[PDB]
Amino acid sequence: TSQVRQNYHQDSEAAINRQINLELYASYVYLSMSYYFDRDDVALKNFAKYFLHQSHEEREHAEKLMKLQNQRGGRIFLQDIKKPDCDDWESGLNAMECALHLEKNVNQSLLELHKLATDKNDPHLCDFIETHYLNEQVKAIKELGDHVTNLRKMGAPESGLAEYLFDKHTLG
Amino acid sequence: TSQVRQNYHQDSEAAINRQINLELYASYVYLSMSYYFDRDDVALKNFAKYFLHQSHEEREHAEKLMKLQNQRGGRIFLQDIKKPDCDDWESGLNAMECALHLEKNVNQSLLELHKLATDKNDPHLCDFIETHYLNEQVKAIKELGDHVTNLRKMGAPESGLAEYLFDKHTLG
Amino acid sequence: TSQVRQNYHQDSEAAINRQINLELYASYVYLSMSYYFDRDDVALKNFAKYFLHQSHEEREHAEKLMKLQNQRGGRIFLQDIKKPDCDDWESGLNAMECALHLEKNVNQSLLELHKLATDKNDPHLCDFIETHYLNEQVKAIKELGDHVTNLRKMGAPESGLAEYLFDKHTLG
Amino acid sequence: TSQVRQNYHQDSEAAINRQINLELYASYVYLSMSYYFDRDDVALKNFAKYFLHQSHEEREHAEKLMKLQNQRGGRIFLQDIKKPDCDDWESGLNAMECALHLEKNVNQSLLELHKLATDKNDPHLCDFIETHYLNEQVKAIKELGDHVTNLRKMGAPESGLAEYLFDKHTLG
Amino acid sequence: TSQVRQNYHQDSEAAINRQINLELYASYVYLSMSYYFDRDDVALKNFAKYFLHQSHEEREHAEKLMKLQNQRGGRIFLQDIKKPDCDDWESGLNAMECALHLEKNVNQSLLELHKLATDKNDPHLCDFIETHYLNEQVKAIKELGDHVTNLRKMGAPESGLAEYLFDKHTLG
Amino acid sequence: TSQVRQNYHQDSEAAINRQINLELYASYVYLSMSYYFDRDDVALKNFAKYFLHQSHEEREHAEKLMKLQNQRGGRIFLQDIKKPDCDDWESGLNAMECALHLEKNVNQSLLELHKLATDKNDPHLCDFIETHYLNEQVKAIKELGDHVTNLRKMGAPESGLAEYLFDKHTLG
Repeated sequence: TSQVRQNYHQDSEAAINRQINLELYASYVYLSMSYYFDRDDVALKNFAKYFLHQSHEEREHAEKLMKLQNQRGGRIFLQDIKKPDCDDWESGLNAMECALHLEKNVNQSLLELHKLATDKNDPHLCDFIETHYLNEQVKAIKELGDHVTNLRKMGAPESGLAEYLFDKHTLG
Repeated sequence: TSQVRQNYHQDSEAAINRQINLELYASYVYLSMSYYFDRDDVALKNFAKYFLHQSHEEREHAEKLMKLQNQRGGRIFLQDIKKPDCDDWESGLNAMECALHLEKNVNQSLLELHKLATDKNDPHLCDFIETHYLNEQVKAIKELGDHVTNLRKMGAPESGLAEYLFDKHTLG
Repeated sequence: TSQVRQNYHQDSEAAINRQINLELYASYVYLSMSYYFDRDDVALKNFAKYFLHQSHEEREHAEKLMKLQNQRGGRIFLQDIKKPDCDDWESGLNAMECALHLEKNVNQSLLELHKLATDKNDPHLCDFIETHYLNEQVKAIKELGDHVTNLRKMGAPESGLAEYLFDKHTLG
Repeated sequence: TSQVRQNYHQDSEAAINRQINLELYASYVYLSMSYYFDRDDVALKNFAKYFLHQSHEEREHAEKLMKLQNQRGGRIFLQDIKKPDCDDWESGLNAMECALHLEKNVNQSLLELHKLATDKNDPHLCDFIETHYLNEQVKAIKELGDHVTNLRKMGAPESGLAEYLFDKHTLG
Repeated sequence: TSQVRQNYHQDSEAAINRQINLELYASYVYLSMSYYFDRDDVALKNFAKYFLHQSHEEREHAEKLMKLQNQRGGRIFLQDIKKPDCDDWESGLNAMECALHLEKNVNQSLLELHKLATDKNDPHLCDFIETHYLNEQVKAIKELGDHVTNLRKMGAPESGLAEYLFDKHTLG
Repeated sequence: TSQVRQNYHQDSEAAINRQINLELYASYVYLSMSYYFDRDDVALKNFAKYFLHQSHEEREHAEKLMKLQNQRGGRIFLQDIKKPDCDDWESGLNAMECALHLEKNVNQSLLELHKLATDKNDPHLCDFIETHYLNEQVKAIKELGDHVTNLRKMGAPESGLAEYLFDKHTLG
């Protein structure tokens, strides 16, 4: 019934609201990770800075989908942001692996959303997803895979020197 | 028979020529609207400035399509630019509503053009439409819907104060 | 019935509307010419730039007459902009000759308009036509005649080298 | 068992975690409000900007309490962020009144937290709450009360002109 | 088996490796052309500069596809770069025509690659091809067609003055 | 039969063409190495940057010999650029050792070329090889030997920390 709505299916609107909830959840997971590494018994400041920056980026992604929802005449329906799976992320390597798993989950959701927008013949939504989300997801997954590989090769879970030097040289 | 033509169907060429005429028509409609608000008995200078700017933008859109037609080896066939439906646009609110209706007409034509380019397997034409036209149309429709909503809430057709203050504060 | 209208005859108003239509037609003809020289099988970029600049100038001329029509309390009545006579302008020399013919048509219409404004004793309209249109028309006709002479002396229709070097040295 | 923990009671730690959840909830409520006013049928851009700025401020407040929790050797335990009470905030005045109610809820929670820290003889926590939260809350409550008063005096729920001019002059 | 691979079919990976080989081949063809025009018995310095610039561009295109292959978790498999078809390119016009034929070959390969990525439902690969390759190919084909048209109209193969002046004025 | 050719034997011309092919091959080997270290399961960015820089340098060396071939009136005859020996370079140390072996191969070819130019009494070709290639080769071999020594002393193939810190401190 919106005066600006055109070629915007209800299923696309619902999937955009689900993706908003997902992006907000990812922001909250990265916030949890960031303040894990700020703990006195962990104390990796550049890990904390990295994951805080990621949480702010995911908040920006969610706000951009909300802006899209209003642009197409859809209506934003927000849900509870579930707490993350862990309070103790146990190491820098484990947190990078969980971040990698999370970003691949987000990517898969975006590919489902693009498939839906293609099936409903919504070229503006397809192009929005392609230009603003898919390449950013691919780049994030590649960066996290690079970090996981470098931590593993340096012997990260056993050797705290590996996590320390990675914090200094890569994330610093 | 053009030496540069590749993967460019005749139906796509004809639809691009129709879209060129459509964009030129929209430019002429906005020119009419702009000099309606320049009338002494109407006298809304920022409405006039807004619609003149829109007229020039639509001319740029048409020239971009013509450029595309030459880039793909198609041949531009121009038609008469029909005169707009009204000479008297009757109010700022009415003109914004007519502009909204016009932009949704333009958007529907572009979505038909994208569906045609998808059916003819022309990825360059699809990406051209997505990157240069679709988002711009969505943004224009959202802006015009915002203006119509603000004018209606201010009591625009009865109260000339509403049109005056909208001219000053939003369009100024 | 306009509160601003003074010494402005109805025949002058109708002739101004006809001149607006004619300036818009000239702008559309120059747009056609400009994208003719942008074609891959023609490819004279500075001819295209020259005629695009002329189309924008003619649009400015039309908008200035519309501004005059509102200044004097007349009412703008727009008509269809007819398509130009040709889609294929066949050469740079032929397009310059057609442009020359067009500008002399525009000039003759303006001289008819000045004769009408003189007969109706409208000194403001006479001075408007003299200051903004007549000297610009004679300068345009002189420039186009210069271009036609230079192309003909260079052997333009047979020798493509003439059109090429004119594109580079005069229009570039 | 933290090596940094000194004079930091478990009840204070639990109340800090509750306050973190409450600040995150407030950020999510303001995000909801901000994109309500971004809707095409509402379209108050400066209301949207104001509430988005408030959401970012509440996120900063939550991150500062998380930083405090790590500074004192407490452990952050995050909970679900509940969805806000409304999706449709119905007007600028209603949203300001709900924001006022929310900020007074946040202030009451902070006063309970200060009473707890006073009863547990934790001067650092008391001073943290006083310097970073209490003045900011009373300034926020005073500003929102000012906005509510100005909207009501302008006749906000009936007259959309009041909301429009408040959006322009106070929030703009 | 790559930790970053998601929605990336093996056939897409193989087609990306074929496209890498083809871009490297095109770079080598343009290198051959560039040093043809550097010969003492040909001596067209701006033709040489133009084709050397094209060879460096094609090298950049190949490196960007290799980057893409690593980003998606595919594995680069390089092949022999075949020698170009000619050592003697015989004229500036013939070299421009061969360059045009080459770019249309590259464009057809990219359209096959986009059709494959569309059939395998890989939106990131489709968007990568659209944003980085298709419009660049269309622009290159249009530019080369323009050059071929201008050389032919100037009488290029018989008249060396045509090639000389084109070298100076268009490519210089 | 070239008007420029003087004191330039056919055997020297053939050996210059062989050296061009060898420099292009070396550029392609370094390109392969560079995008090996860009892989997600390798992820040594400064190794990738180093070998990409080397590939561009070898391309410059090849273009300089092509320029020499045209300067002396010889004629460039290009051959296929063979694919490198490996797709998987297995470690930073192994890639540095292969690069060292490659540069010593290139150096031996250049010494054969200088011996040929000395035997044919071509002082310009001898001086060209001495000034532009021989000192650059011995500097490259010395640098690669330094890198291999430093990697071996740090325990490179077993310890990934060695490769990581070398990537950061020496190549970064």
